[PDB]
Amino acid sequence: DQGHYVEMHQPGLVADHSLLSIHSAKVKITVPSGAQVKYYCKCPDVREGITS
Amino acid sequence: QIQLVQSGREVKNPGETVKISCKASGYTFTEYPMLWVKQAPGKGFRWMGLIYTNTGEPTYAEEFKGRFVFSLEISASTAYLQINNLTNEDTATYFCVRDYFISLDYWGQGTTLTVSSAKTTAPSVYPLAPVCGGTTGSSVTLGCLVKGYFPEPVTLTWNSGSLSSGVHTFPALLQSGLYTLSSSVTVTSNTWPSQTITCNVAHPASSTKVDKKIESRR
Repeated sequence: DQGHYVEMHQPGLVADHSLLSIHSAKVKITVPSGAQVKYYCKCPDVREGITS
Repeated sequence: QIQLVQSGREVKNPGETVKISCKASGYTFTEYPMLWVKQAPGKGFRWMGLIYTNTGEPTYAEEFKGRFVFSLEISASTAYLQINNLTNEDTATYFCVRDYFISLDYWGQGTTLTVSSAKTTAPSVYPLAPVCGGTTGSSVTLGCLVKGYFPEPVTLTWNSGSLSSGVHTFPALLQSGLYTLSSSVTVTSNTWPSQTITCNVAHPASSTKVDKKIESRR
């Protein structure tokens, strides 16, 4: 079937606070498989997040 | 591999400012920030804060927000501690440290500050040669007495530092308002007085440098 087609472009980001663990005093982010995790906190620290 | 080598120890009268450097070696400066820790004479170890060597943002421990200021000569892999309007109870040793592996993995040597009022007195450097008679063993101990200086620190080497094995340098101690230090060196009895042995002393605060060759008493 091809009689119509709808636009299906990317997802935006999504939340996953299962990532933000704790490094025994600091909040610790991780990554799925090397995916692109977009990161900073209300305080001043790493401001974009394109990381492991 | 990783070496954090710190500046030497200063003396400063109350009210002054000090900039303590920490020169980093072995790692990429930028991926590992710096911890500044104060080990106060009695009290034990205390975290003073951390500096993001990537962005440059410092965190201060609440005890340290104010007179303390972290900065970095990024370019030269140096982090620096500056303590302004020095209070007398800031005498202690400050360590830089690398934060890595969910903690701290390497510590520096320490830079000790002695906040203390006093003028500037150059040291007198005296050779210590063995007793006038005999002194016959398989080895021999010479010495060097660095007496009556202010403030700290002095540096002392033997033969420009080429003679380091068998050396005991004794921590400076305050006596009658002045510091006194001493050092011994032990060499085989064939070395001295056949070969020259020289005490090298520097007192940065007075721009004093003294080279004293140990001579036999007769």
